[PDB]
Amino acid sequence: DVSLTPSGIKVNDEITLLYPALKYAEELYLLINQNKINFIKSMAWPAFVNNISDSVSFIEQSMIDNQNEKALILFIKYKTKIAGVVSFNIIDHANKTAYIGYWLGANFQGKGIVTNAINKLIQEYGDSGVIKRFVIKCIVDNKKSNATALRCGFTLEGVLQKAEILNGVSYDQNIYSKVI
Ligand SMILES: CC(=O)SCCNC(=O)CCNC(=O)[C@H](O)C(C)(C)COP(=O)(O)OP(=O)(O)OC[C@H]1O[C@@H](n2cnc3c(N)ncnc32)[C@H](O)[C@@H]1OP(=O)(O)O
Repeated sequence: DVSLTPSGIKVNDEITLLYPALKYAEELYLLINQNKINFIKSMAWPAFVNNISDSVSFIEQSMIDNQNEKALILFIKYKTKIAGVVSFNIIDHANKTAYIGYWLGANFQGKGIVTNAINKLIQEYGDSGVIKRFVIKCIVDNKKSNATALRCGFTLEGVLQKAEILNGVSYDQNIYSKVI
């Protein structure tokens, strides 16, 4: 499979999913900083990114988790730029289940980048038999995240009551799955 390269997974001509490396720390930090105000509306971590060392710490932990298959953290490269992150935030090996996460900088939204990334990951991990069940959990009111889940052919399984906390407030989640 020529799309599986040493630097990452080649989705298409424009998109590569990069394996984390410390060299990406600065660009990733600047991307987060540029998107901090908008990101806080949907995710819990951005309020806690204040300096480049927070980016370094994230990369260090991601590399540890990738090494030990606790997670699969990938940096989305669109053309020449890091666009965001797509991940298996949790890999449950015993149950062959992966829980998916994603985010994109504002300047990279509306381009099908995450949908293309997710389709590629499900091909590579699903059709190979490594993962049988893929899961997306997202807050009910998150319009774009719900749209992405459906765009990727996931099926709504239920509503998880008060399951995700942002700023001390618990919100309901939709849980979606794609089963191989
Ligand atoms: C599971 C979780 O992680 S929940 C948390 C999700 N993250 C966040 O909420 C963080 C803040 N938000 C974001 O980062 C983004 O809004 C995301 C990642 C949720 C969605 O970004 P999108 O760019 O909409 O992702 P996606 O890859 O599905 O692209 C679809 C959009 O691109 C357009 N598009 C353009 N080209 C294509 C293409 N080739 N293929 C598919 N769609 C395309 C679609 O029309 C659609 O645009 P629309 O929203 O105007 O209808």
